[PDB]
Amino acid sequence: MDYTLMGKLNDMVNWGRKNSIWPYNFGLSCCYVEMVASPRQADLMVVAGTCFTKMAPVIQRLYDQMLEPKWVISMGACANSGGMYDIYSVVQGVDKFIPVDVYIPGCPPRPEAYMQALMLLQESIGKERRPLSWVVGDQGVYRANMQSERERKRGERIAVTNLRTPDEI
Amino acid sequence: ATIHVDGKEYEVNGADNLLEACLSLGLDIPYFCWHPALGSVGACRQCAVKQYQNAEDTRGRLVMSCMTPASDGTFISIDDEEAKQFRESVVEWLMTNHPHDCPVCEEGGNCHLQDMTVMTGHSFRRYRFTKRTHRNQDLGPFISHEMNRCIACYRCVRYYKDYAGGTDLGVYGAHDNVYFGRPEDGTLESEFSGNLVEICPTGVFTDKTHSERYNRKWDMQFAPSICQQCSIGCNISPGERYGELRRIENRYNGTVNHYFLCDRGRFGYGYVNLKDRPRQPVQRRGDDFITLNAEQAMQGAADILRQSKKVIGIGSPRASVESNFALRELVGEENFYTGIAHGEQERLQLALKVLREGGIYTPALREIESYDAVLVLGEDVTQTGARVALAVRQAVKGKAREMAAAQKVADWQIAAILNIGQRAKHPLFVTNVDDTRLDDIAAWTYRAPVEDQARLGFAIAHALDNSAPAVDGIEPELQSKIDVIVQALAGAKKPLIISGTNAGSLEVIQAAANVAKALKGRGADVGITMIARSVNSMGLGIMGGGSLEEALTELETGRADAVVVLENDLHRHASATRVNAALAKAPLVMVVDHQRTAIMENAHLVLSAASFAESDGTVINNEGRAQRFFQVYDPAYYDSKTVMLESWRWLHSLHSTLLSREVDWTQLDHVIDAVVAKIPELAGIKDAAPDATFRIRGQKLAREPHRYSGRTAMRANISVHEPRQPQDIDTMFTFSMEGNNQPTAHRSQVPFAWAPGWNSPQAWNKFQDEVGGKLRFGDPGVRLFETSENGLDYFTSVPARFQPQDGKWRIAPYYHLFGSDELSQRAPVFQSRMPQPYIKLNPADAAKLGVNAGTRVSFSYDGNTVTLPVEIAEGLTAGQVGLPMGMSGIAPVLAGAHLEDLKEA
Amino acid sequence: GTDFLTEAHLDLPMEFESIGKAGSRLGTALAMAVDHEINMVSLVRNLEEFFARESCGWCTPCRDGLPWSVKILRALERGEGQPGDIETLEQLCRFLGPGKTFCAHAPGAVEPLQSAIKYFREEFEAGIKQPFSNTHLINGIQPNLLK
Amino acid sequence: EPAWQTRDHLDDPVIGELRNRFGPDAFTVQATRTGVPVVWIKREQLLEVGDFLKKLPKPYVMLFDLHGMDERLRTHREGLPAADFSVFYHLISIDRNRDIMLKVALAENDLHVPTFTKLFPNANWYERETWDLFGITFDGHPNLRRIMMPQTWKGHPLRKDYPARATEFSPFELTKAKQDLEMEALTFKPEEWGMKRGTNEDFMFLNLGHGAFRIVLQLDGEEIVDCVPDIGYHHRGAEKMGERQSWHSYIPYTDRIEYLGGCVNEMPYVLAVEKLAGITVPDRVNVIRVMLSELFRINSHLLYISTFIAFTDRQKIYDLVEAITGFRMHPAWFRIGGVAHDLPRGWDRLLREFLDWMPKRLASYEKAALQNTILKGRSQGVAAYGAKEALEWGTTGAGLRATGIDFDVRKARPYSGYENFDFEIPVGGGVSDCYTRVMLKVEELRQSLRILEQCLNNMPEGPFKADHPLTTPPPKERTLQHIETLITHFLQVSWGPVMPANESFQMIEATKGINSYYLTSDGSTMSYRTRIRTPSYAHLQQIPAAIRGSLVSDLIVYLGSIDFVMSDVDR
Amino acid sequence: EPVYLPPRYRGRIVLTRDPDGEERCVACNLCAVACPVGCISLQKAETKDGRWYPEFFRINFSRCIFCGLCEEACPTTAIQLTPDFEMGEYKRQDLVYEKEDLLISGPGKYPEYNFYRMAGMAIDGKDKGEAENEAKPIDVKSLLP
Ligand code: SF4
Ligand code: SF4
Ligand code: SF4
Ligand code: SF4
Ligand code: SF4
Ligand code: SF4
Ligand code: SF4
Ligand code: FES
Ligand SMILES: [Ca+2]
Repeated sequence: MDYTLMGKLNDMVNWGRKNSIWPYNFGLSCCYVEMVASPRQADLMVVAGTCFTKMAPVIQRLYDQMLEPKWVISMGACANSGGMYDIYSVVQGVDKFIPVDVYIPGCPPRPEAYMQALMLLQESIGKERRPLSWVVGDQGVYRANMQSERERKRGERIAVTNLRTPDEI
Repeated sequence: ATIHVDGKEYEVNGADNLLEACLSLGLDIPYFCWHPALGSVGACRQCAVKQYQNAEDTRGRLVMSCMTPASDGTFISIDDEEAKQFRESVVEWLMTNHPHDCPVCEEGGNCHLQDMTVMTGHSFRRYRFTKRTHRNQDLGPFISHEMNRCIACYRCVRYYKDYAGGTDLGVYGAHDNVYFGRPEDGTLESEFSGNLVEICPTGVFTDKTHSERYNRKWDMQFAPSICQQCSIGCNISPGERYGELRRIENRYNGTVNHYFLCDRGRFGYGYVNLKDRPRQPVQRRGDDFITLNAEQAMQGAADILRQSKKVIGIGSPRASVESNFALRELVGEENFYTGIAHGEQERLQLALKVLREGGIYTPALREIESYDAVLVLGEDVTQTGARVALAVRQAVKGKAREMAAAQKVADWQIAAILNIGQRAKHPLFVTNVDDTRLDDIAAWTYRAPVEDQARLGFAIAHALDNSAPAVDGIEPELQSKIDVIVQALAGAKKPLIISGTNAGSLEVIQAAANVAKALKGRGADVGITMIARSVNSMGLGIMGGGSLEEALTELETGRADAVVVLENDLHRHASATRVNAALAKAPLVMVVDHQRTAIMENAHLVLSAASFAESDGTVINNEGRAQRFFQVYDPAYYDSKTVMLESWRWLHSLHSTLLSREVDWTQLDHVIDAVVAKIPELAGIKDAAPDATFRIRGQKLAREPHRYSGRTAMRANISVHEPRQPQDIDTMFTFSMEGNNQPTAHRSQVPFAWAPGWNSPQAWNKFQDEVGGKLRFGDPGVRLFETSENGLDYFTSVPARFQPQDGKWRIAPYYHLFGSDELSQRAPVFQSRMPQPYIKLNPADAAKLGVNAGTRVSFSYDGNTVTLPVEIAEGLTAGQVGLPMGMSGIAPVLAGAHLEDLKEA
Repeated sequence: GTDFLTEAHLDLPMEFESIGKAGSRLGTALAMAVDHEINMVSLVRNLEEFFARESCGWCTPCRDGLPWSVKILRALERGEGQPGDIETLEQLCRFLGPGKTFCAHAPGAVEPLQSAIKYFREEFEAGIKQPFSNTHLINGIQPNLLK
Repeated sequence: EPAWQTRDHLDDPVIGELRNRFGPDAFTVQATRTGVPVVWIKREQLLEVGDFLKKLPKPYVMLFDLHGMDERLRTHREGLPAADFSVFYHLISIDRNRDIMLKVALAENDLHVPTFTKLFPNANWYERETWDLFGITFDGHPNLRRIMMPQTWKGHPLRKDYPARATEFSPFELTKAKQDLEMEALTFKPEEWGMKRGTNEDFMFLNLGHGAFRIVLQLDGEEIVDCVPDIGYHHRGAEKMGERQSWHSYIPYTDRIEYLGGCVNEMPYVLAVEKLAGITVPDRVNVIRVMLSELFRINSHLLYISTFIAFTDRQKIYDLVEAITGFRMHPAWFRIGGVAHDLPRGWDRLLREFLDWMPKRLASYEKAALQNTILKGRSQGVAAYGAKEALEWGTTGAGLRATGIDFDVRKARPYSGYENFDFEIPVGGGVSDCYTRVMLKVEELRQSLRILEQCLNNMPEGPFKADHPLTTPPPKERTLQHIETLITHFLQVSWGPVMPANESFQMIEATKGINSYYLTSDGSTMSYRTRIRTPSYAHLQQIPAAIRGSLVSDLIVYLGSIDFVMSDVDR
Repeated sequence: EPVYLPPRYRGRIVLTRDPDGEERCVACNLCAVACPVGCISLQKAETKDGRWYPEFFRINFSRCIFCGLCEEACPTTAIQLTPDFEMGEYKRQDLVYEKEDLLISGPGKYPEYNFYRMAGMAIDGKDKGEAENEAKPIDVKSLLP
């Protein structure tokens, strides 16, 4: 797969960053209350809620306080795009101002969708190349262009024929 | 008159019926078979109200409000329970046989039947039996036929036959198997058949051109615009979706084109959606074609234009007033040339002089319907100015209107009017080189060469007023028919003289001016109408400039080494060999245009101008009315690399880069101020529409309806990030629904008609002061000039009779509503409707040549031999040959020219 | 086009006003006798078929409401009537009266129906045998069970 | 004479009293469908009318609502004074069990009203929001600053000429706002927040962080001497969105206000729309709506009681709600004239399993909360107010009933057939502290379980949608089979249902107090005005008047004891 | 364990097919206008027999709130919300689902409804008069009165 801007131990580093992820769940709105450490210690920011203009600086500041390597998971339609609130007081998406690694649709998403997003982030972390040290080697981060989850899951989704009727519980 | 509706007192017009009087008051009565332009017939039985004898009456009686006069002291109830139950029952009876078709029906969301079903509150079906079904017909490329959806309201036949004068649509059958259509499959033959898609309250007659690329009404982006396909200036609402122009709706203008368009304006819009249009500036370097953005195109053009000694500019009657003015400012006043030929310019300037100096009032298109006798000289109105022909048909039916009014029959009781006035009609005298479509209602048709038509006009003017120059050599039978014309015109209270520049004869315009002056001197309330060729022919005539021949002379002599051609193909106004030679000699050609023309192969730079859909501007009517057209959509919203600016914007920024080496993308109001400051006879165009700072209680005017969908998905395949809403700095309209389109808003520019409960074209009732009247706060548009205090003198240049000289063939112009206009004949749906190119011959001339009907003859014009199949024309005269103007290879400038070497190929 | 009359109305003089006061009209004064072997539902069905197919198609109540009454009468003649059919016939009679339609064809059409429902209602009610249904079951959608 | 009929309420005794006091030409009575007498008052008599209503024999004691309205585009103003803007004041007399609405008309060039804060202290935040969203100045207001938008905001969003949709994002303004938040504590002027005596060398300023909101604290040592909370960080523009969606398509937005509520939030909106539409829903619709609202009320009460001190009960409730509606948190299931679908076959078993499992949990929660002595020492007596403070601050729900005032909307002003259910309204003593509120929430949980038991025992058979033509959408099987039903469905889901021009009002007992929708239709398919009164706004405004002289930990306990979420505050 | 979802669950949106195997969507655009967020876009196209179908059909799932108003507004039961929630993505552009990402190979939750069997518009396999509760077309030239 393509990558966008001595080998076994790099894989071990990716494995350690993959299996050790300390999240910082930002509350924001109802997505966090569906889902229900300091930003210095956290390496994952889970933004789940409406990005209001009055606390977009709060999100930006708490993201800047985090330390590399850092990853962002955006839960719900508000954090992905603004959702149903295309309105004067709402920022239309988290990725307007901070980069997002995984997106989850929903309003709110289920908690096991958050677990699925954690699995996807673990794969993305395990298949990436980052500098080993700040004095030796290339100081560039190579994100891998993963195959999209809708192209990967297309066959089993299109193969669906019948569903249970909505007259039952 | 005073009426009492539900205990509330209203003051109405007593000459109205109750339906139109109550709809004018804002009351909602359901109706199908009534139309404001068609009258009342009482078919659908939907408009029932309860009329009481007096104030102290409670029983009452159900009456049809469309058939009941709004007399003084009337007492009615709309919300009476019996009336509401009966109206719901009528809707239910219509619903019994209606197909389950709304998702796959083009009328959905725009359907009067849907609106009236919801308005009566009928939503529960208890009919359990079968539905009658019908076969459909093929009605041609424009109208799609779906007979299942018919509610038998008879609006189509009343419009098409009684109003429009068509003959091939009718009602067939009986009890509940009534069928509305043609006697057999075939194209509907009326030039105004396209108004059936708004006349029909259901989805029987639908816009087939729109149906190919269908979208719902709530998804359209609309703008108020002016039709660009002839000089009548009918108000239109073009609506677009996904970056392409989807539909042309009628925009109600009570002064011009009230409810109706012609088929050219309604269906010839398809050239806007052509894929060969220039979408980005292109500079030819060697054999390569480098694509530029706006900035470096302006810089390179300014550098090359600064290095040249003299720059000339060639305008067009297609372009707006602002575009031609911007070209005139860029090249200078003395270097600006109107893009039309010398004879065309002479006829156009004479028509302008007659209109604004002849002392005779020129009527608006709606006012044409109130004249008592019509003389049409040389102008094939139905093929060149079609809506004038429709208005002339109404003016002719005015005699039956007067006869019925003499028997105290109400104005709206149309069936009684047509029964009283059986075949009596106001006099119509048409003159042409052959038969016209107005001959069915014409009192007399004169088929003659344009010299003889002019001589007939001069003879009529002399017989009305002996001070006019006389005509020598009139035959006694022609003299008797002239006397019939003179008796009909002299007895008319409001005679109307219609002529125009399409005959290719200056003398026809002079004769029409003489007839109008002679009738003015007798005290008649005479009006005169001039039909020009193009959308802004009158504006280009007012602005003035040299002819195209002078510009080609400047290019060929080498006095001009740079030419800027604005929206002109130059082959319709001059010979193509001369134009190609002059443009090949010039070391710099810059073509500012929105259509891929044949002169762009010689062009060093092509500026991708916008069409009427993507531009704002002002165009001048054939009656001298300045009208704004507003931009429908931003072309760069979907394709980000599209650089398609207004022509005045291109030329103003080019002038600014020529002077101060900085681009200046100006504003429309600035250019309009420049026009009204420099050209004082175009000063009326400032008042055509309010400027860009106009607001309705602080908000702009919406281009799209409130329920516009796909706001976060229509561009999502390009990018999931929703782009910036395009900002309109030129006009008061916004490229969003965040704006006002209220029916009670104090404005005259209405992009589209929608009211809650009224989704169909019947929503225009809410936007009018009275139904069928004007718009509530005035119709848009302003007359540039008033009637002159003193008129002209008589034109003494009476031409001689036509003489067929051997070897020469006078070209008689034949115009086609589908084909003669340039941009509309570029539209793909016109190609099926376009007649095959036939060269028309007299039987005697074809017998002299030995030529039969259908064999191909070759003729040479300007040293160019072209071949056409022969059609025999009995109405044509000997020594004349008939040619279809504006088709492929036959320029309209050929009208009146002679022909050489006509022989069988 | 005239209303049916019973044995009690046989003693009335054949005048315009005397028969007008009885709930009918004199008409052409050519009377037709209906014996006990003729079913009134079939007779009115034949009458309404004539009146429905002799409509001119101009106006909505006759053109679209006479065929509905015809189909209801065919159902009642076959015994396939459903509840609300007699009420539908009565409101068709009430809404096809004078002034509701464009001409007098439809009031004359609904006069026999009105008179036969008024007098011989037992046959029209005997035509109704099936429960009312114009909607079938759609598999995944629970119906709105009105009362 | 249906419950949705347009009435003028001229037979209300308050109209006669105002007529005898001020004269017959001093006010204009408007006939509405609000169920409330609406009188237009001159601006120069507003304080006189308010003080007269404060002093009646059964006086109007609570300012329920105060907001503005842009009347410029309203084309149906028959029988109304000439107004470009207007301000309305909804006042409630609990003793009279009545309410009145006062409307003051304002011309566009003179947009100032006398302040109402001397008569009713909750008018402070209500007038601040009216200034923020409409630009209407209130003369005599102490700190008339913006409360929803930031202070450096241009324009007033609820005006008709303000664009609703989101503007283009600017990274420069984001960096500027982050810079301002960086130096906010450095340049904290204690006058742009209404404070005074800013820095006796002992007053310290603190900024802090059920939703996220910042409260500015003035401390003398450890004591709180003054505090102003900064709200608006969760402002979604739900009312502006009300003017941009159709009547049908706005229902999910009703859901997202008070996200613990769900169908409880849907209920007052659809009831007010049905008042506008002239719809009387059948009994099965009433029982379905009551049952879902009580399930969500139990869920919210369980979350409040647990977070005051848990998961399995809420999981069972969300499983039942997901079975019925298809979604846990935001069902969007109520409709104009009914509900989206019928009850699924098998809902009886799920509700019976939930009801046969809940009383043991009720006993567990009573043991965990009422008999906990450490909780009874921690929560008793901290931030307690009486009936007088509850009335003057618009406190509703558990706090108002904990002050001993027996005012529940389900019994005082019954809606959706709540009068057909046998249940009790628990009231407390004269003191509304944390422990009394928790006791009342537990007793309300028990009564909601009783209501659910009655919903299960006799569930009416019938339609889940009304027979009205304005029922949106129509029943789906008739839509798929019948053409007139298809036409109605087509126009209702696309252009929208046409509500005839009127004003309606519905107030309900939400999970945290009284929630109300005030809807103005101008005859169109969208709302001309959607005003949402939420209890959390009035409960947050009462906080500075109840912790004067307390500690910061007492403030934290008070925040935990007041049932509120910030989406309800800011909407 | 696998997560249980009720049959009414409002998860991933699909487009379904009629029992004859053709796609149910007639591109009537009712779902797009009924969407409160505006995240459905489609274009009507027509086959040679006259059958309406979506030329394209895209849903912005980064914008969708899974409220089910599109399914409620569909008059053909083409668009359906299904019990499936696993829809996470790496790029937000990959949350734009086109028609080949939505069109399943069966009827979904409504196994038998066919809109075209009810519509009076003629298509292939269904002439005039062949829809439900439809009589055969009587020609205007027929001999019967
Ligand atoms: S996506 Fe939905 S549930 Fe999540 S924060 Fe937004 S409105 Fe709340
Ligand atoms: S004509 Fe109107 S009512 Fe009939 S199918 Fe078309 S949209 Fe529906
Ligand atoms: S085809 Fe249309 S206009 Fe003609 S009668 Fe039928 S519904 Fe009326
Ligand atoms: S008459 Fe002329 S201006 Fe009017 S619609 Fe036809 S082409 Fe256009
Ligand atoms: S009542 Fe008369 S006008 Fe009307 S359709 Fe019948 S026969 Fe024709
Ligand atoms: S579920 Fe709701 S938000 Fe999603 S596409 Fe359908 S209508 Fe739009
Ligand atoms: S509502 Fe249904 S049939 Fe109509 S466009 Fe949407 S998915 Fe297709
Ligand atoms: S509109 Fe009056 S009967 Fe048709
Ligand atoms: Ca522009």
